[PDB]
Amino acid sequence: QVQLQESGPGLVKPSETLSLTCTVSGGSVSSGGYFWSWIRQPPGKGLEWIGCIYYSGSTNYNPSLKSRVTISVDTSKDQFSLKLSSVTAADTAVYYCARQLWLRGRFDYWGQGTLVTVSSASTKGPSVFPLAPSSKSTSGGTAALGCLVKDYFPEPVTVSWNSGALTSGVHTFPAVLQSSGLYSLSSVVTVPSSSLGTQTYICNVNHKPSNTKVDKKVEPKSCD
Amino acid sequence: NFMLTQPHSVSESPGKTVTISCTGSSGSIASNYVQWYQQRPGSAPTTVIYEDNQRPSGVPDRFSGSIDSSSNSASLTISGLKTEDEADYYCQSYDSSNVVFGGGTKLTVLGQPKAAPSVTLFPPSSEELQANKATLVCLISDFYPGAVTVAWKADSSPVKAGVETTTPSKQSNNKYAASSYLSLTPEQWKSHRSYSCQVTHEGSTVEKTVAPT
Amino acid sequence: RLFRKSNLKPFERDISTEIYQAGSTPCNGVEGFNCYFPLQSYGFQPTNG
Amino acid sequence: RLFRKSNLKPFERDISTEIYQAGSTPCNGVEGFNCYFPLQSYGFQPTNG
Repeated sequence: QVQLQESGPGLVKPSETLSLTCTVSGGSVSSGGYFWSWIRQPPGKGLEWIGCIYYSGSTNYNPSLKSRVTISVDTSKDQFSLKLSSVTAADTAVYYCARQLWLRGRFDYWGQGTLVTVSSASTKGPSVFPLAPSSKSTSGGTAALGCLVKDYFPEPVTVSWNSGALTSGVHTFPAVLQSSGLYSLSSVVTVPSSSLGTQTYICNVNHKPSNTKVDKKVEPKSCD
Repeated sequence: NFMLTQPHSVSESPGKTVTISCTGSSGSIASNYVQWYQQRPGSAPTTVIYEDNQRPSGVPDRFSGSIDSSSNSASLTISGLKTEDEADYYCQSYDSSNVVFGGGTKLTVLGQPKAAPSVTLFPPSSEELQANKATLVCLISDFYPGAVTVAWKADSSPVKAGVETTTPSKQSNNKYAASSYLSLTPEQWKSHRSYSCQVTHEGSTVEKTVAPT
Repeated sequence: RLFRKSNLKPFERDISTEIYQAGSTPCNGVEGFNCYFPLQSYGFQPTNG
Repeated sequence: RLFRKSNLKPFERDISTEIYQAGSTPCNGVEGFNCYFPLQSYGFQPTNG
């Protein structure tokens, strides 16, 4: 059959230009007399129609989104791209490039939705701090240790333990807004207290939007 | 100025029949084709019915649509509810060279075992202190019901400034997990003798303490 | 209440938890097939629309 | 079994232990008002007639 794949960055700064490109594999853009369209959907809201295009220069736009949508089709690379201007914080939506034949009909095949949350012009790297276990950090035969992911922007961050070797007892918590803009969370794993000084635990915090990968070793607290 | 009016919430028991409406304001529903979309949370939408009376190949016979042009309301009759049917429903129109979607209707059915709120604490690290920062992390895990209250304590003194906590979230072992963070300055960390986090759950209180050592 | 044998007079209260015949089954006038009491429970929820 | 929701096809078995509803009101499948347990014990006795 045929499939649709989107690309482009998952971020955009306020008052900037969005560049999302949707590619076609298993078919031809020009053949079949086939139209092309883009649809966005905010989280928790209904679907919103952005615009539709033909393989020629024919196009149409939502009057709410008029004079802001620029979509072009290149047949040589067999893909189509949309350019959005004057993006705001209210444009945070899951964008779907929509394969659709009948202009009054349906979007018979849907591509996977890329998450593009418009940043607040404050993208920055994370600050990873170790969480040293101690005698007061254990309750019984098991102990807890983790890493603190603080002062990062924007969502999300992926935290893995020992490059994904440790999964049992690993809890990933949702982030919360701090007092001033930034986010913070943590990821911890529960281990027996016997393997504290004999096993090395390293957390792998990845921040793709800021292009920062931080590996922080977790050790028991050294009293000074 | 043509829009599709769709009910926000529709909920019925499984096994019965339901009716989902899609009402047009200005343009008549008989003017243009109406397409219904059934979308999983965190997944691409899928067309459940099209051309207002006929079905796509793949969906069961229960997804039936009807058109009532007198009241300008498009109806989608769904019978014999199951588990997989709990999803968003959107109706589509065209107006005139401007595709208009619907408001959205989702179905919600309206189960965890009780547990003990294990709480652990950590002091701020030396690396964080070298960055002129300090944060006390309070963690609540493996508990049910997911309704906990956090209250930081300094030297026998409640702390509210810089307190950030997370809503309880489901774990893999069917329990809840929660967090609490206390942003603090390095000199205030050593000002008090001890810092403690108290967690109240179902009346019982679990308290741990940390000290600068 | 969901069911009734026939119409009822205005300003009249019915508290009958007696068998209603949707078709025709005596069923000892207590319970069985095609004979249910008319009372029905609600579906209230604070998170409704 | 003394109580049943609907008429049953020939050549089958009924093992369902759900609380039959004597009334249309659900009881969360419990022995409450307008809803009674459809299975009953016998009254066998060696000194019967």
